[PDB]
Amino acid sequence: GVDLTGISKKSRVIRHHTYSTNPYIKLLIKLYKFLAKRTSSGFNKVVYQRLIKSRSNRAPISLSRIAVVMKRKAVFTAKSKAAPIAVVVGDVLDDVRMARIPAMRVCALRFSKSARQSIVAAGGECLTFDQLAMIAPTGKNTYLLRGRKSGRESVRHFGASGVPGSHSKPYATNRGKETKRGRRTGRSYKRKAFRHV
Amino acid sequence: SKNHTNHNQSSKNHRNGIKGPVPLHLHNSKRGSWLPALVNARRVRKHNQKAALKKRRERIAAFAAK
Amino acid sequence: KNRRLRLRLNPYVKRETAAAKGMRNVANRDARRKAKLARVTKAKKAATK
RNA sequence: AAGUUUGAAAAGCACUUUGGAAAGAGAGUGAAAUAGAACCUGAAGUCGUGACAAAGACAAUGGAAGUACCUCCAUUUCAAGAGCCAGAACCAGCCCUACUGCAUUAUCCUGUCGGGGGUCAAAAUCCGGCGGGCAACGAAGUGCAAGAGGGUCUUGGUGAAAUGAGCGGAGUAUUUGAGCUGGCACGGGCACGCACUCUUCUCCGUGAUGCUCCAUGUUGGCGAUGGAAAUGGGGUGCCCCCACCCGUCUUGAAACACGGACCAAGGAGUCAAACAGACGCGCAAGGGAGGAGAUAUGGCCAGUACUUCUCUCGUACUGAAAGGGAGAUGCAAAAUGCAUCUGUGGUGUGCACACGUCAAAUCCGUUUGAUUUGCCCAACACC
RNA sequence: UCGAACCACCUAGUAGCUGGUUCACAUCGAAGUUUCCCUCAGGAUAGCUGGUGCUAGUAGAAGUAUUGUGCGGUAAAGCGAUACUUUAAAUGUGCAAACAAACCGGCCUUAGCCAACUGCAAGGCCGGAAAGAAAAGAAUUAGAGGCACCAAGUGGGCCUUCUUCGGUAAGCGGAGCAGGCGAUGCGGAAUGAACCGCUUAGGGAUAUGUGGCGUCAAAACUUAUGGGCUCAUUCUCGAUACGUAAAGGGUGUUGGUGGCCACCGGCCCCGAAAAUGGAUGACGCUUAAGGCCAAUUAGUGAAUGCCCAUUAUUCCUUUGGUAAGGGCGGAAACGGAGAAAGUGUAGCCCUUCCGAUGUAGAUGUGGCCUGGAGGUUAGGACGAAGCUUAUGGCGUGAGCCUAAGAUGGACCGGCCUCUAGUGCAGAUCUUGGUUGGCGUA
RNA sequence: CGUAAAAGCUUGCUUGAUUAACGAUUUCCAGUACGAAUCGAGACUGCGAAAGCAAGGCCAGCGAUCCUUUGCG
Ligand SMILES: [Mg+2]
Ligand SMILES: [Mg+2]
Ligand SMILES: [Mg+2]
Ligand SMILES: [Mg+2]
Ligand SMILES: [Mg+2]
Ligand SMILES: [Mg+2]
Ligand SMILES: [Mg+2]
Ligand SMILES: [Mg+2]
Ligand SMILES: [Mg+2]
Ligand SMILES: [Mg+2]
Ligand SMILES: [Mg+2]
Ligand SMILES: [Mg+2]
Ligand SMILES: [Mg+2]
Ligand SMILES: [Mg+2]
Ligand SMILES: [Mg+2]
Ligand SMILES: [Mg+2]
Ligand SMILES: [Mg+2]
Ligand SMILES: [Mg+2]
Ligand code: NA
Ligand code: NA
Ligand code: NA
Repeated sequence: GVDLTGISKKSRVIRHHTYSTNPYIKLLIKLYKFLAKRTSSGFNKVVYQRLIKSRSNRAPISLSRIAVVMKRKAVFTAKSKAAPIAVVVGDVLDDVRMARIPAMRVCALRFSKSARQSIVAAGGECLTFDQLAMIAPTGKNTYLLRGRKSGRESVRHFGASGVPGSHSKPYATNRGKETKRGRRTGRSYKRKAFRHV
Repeated sequence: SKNHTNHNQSSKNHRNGIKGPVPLHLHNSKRGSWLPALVNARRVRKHNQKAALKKRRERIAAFAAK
Repeated sequence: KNRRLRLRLNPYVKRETAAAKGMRNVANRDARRKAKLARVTKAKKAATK
């Protein structure tokens, strides 16, 4: 035999195929698997990898965030070049906290109705990945973006709330119930707010 | 009835290895340090942030010029 | 063992084989051993003086 | 407990013959009597009978590999045929046995002189002087070694692209060693390190407009349509070898540890409600009811289609409570300051894209990696 | 029916305790230990395990060395008593060894230190250098770092090596370090959970390990052109470790030291006494088939006498990957056919490399099977379901399909979705029927 | 264990055995609490000419929820 102690611990868990039932998602996966295999661009490979992820791992993005990052990229651009196309593998939602935006071209899997209205009324354009593959088949002059995951209630609940240094929320339906011994100094003790490392 | 031994414990501890310590440059908080030096360092950092904002504005203006 | 594989990996092996057959030739061995013994004993006798 | 479920219809077995009778043997009805009255189908287990196979005591059962006999099974071949079974040849590969030199010998080999030894006398074993040296046909059993005949029922094939020192074309030379030859190194001269005659065969060639699979020799035996031949499967016996009784608790079961006669049918993670994570689907700063109504609508129709204004979860938290309640930049220092509003509060690490460089390969126009600078998405760390 | 009658009901009372728990293959794979508990036949908690991933694929790596630099009071040594201690190992153990780091010079800021700052402390900005770590034995890697979420089983252990504490001792109790069995076969030690060798997809060939080569029993058909030693009469010479006899004697025989003596060896013999008949495994063996040493066909002249594994090398086939490459615009014409942009199939097709055992436990499967619903597509009086089998064929398997009935007489198969009172060998299981004992008592 | 112009003895003055903005840490350890302990920032002080030293007697000497009771604004 061969001494291979603990070699199964080096294998990694990765997804090869989609669990989605959407035929249009399947068509997009077919196109971008072809492109990622037959082209050298890194854009196509990243896009193909992201199309296979689960819904929870494709977080939605905000129109205001798109505008802010595009402006920060634009202030250092030669002003003789066109602005890049914003590309998000996910959903784009509208933001009522920001009224005035510039005109941009955004490619996405799905748009909110109000977000599509805002982009078009600002003079911009909404795009599908099938049009993007015709316009920029290697991903030249693009800005690939991701949405935010921290901030979710499920993430804010992770871990034990009773150990020192932790600020996770407990699972409780009655907000006034767990507010006593263990959380106040006047009771037996209080869970410490800070711990080094 | 009350048995004690350490017989299999090192073998258990080495399956997922003894992990090394976190590098010195991460989680380098100053909370609990000697107070006067901390108070001075905070003022220096505030001035440094102001300087960083001014430098970015100057760079943007220079690029716009040329 | 293989003739084709060996020659493919080392194109020079035929010359080595030629030298080997030459050194295994009987007359060459006899002359070489006889002459070599004279060359050594004579040189040792001269150098020790 | 117990379906009366014979059959379409009682057409529910006249008559003869044996028997005390029950019944039997014939005859008859019916499509059917192996549908004959508790009568559709009619399993398993157990038992009778006929034929056959064997077989000591080796408990029986079981595994593997053959053979004898059988086979209501399958499939393939019968004439120019490659089907089945043999034998030999050749090619590729692999595996075995063939064919072999260089260094080192000195505590050694050899001749004399003297000693010492011993014999019936002289030789040798042994020691010390100095003269030579190779124990050199298998001399060392010392160190390191390079040099086509036999198998493939251990593989694939018979040239349907044979890449070969091995198949082809062209000549006779090429250059490997061994001897012997003319600055620096090596030692106190060079045993022949570094640089500039013998001994062997050399150079050239077949891309895939073939992505994949399968189809190609020679000589006999058997098979000419049958109660055929052959291969495979199935059955039973035999021989050699191997082989403790299942389930369970237990550190430990073949156990003198518990349950275990046979068969049929039944027999054990379910439904509801609250919460959470992962995955699928719709919409998104919003999402969604429920109850109820309205009209298509008055077996289809307990479904499907439509609906307000409400309710609920969320967009804001914090304090025991009275209560209060979150942008950025610049000026400034007001215990409710002032001005602008295309905007990441800052710093470190950090996809893709853009701008240049470097290295590697390439009908060579481009790839594959590394790296500088800009902006850095997600995210983490410190403020 | 009485140390509290009988009948029905609450009641399927509760049980940390005993018994049971129904198909296949594939990828992985434990623990008997920590802390708390009216806690010791139970839990919760961490660890060990599976699944799911996230992230910029060589990164912040290591049960191992080297070099530099720290820690230590055990073994040994010595002298309180008549083991405490100056000294002090081996085996250990902490840190470092150039890419968010460190070195060399501008400058900004601080309501930090100092009598003061052109010094010191801290945070930054602008520049330089960079054998990217030489030479001196001057590392190596079947060397991709980090970060989460959800959850199972387990919480009775036992054996051995080297240390040991209690005990007269124990197949006894308690501990330290490591390896095992439990959860595991296979090849050896005649036999044995734990010893020796080796660790496992389905098969060939070659060669080995431990152990062997008189027969049983493969191998020296009792090898050698090797040397010594040994004779043993009712359990008896002896002869495979782990594993089940002492003092003292002996002219039995073989040798060694010092002076025919005294002492020390090697084999053998007394010392050596139990309960069914019996054990180098049996027979037997003595120019051994015993015990110590040494060979490989033998002073000839040159690396391997022989035999046996689920190991090693190699060849064929399967299956799965943290897998690695290539082809897929029908070239044209007319030996055969095919050629799907693809998780999973009768796998879209080729080529290549590596792994494959496993209790409790996790997960996967265009994985198998049963009753009913929505669709679709078929069959049946020229014979549906059910039943029978030396009926073959297919599949690793759960199973599927055909044949024959000298069986039956009216219903029913495939495929995609939906749904559940959905798979039995065992529970002193339930109900029905059989059965040996038995033509016996 | 440690300590010699002391950490022992005598003596003078004292109350740091107070308060200490929910600072950080060690031991047990699940890296929870309790008990004990270490390094601190602020107030008010003691002793000393000064630098300094001192928030008990180094290291064992102690205790949740609910209820009772006192202080504080
Ligand atoms: Mg019947
Ligand atoms: Mg058992
Ligand atoms: Mg909220
Ligand atoms: Mg009575
Ligand atoms: Mg019950
Ligand atoms: Mg009961
Ligand atoms: Mg049980
Ligand atoms: Mg495994
Ligand atoms: Mg029990
Ligand atoms: Mg067990
Ligand atoms: Mg074993
Ligand atoms: Mg034999
Ligand atoms: Mg494969
Ligand atoms: Mg397995
Ligand atoms: Mg059931
Ligand atoms: Mg049954
Ligand atoms: Mg103070
Ligand atoms: Mg009270
Ligand atoms: Na938020
Ligand atoms: Na024996
Ligand atoms: Na049912």
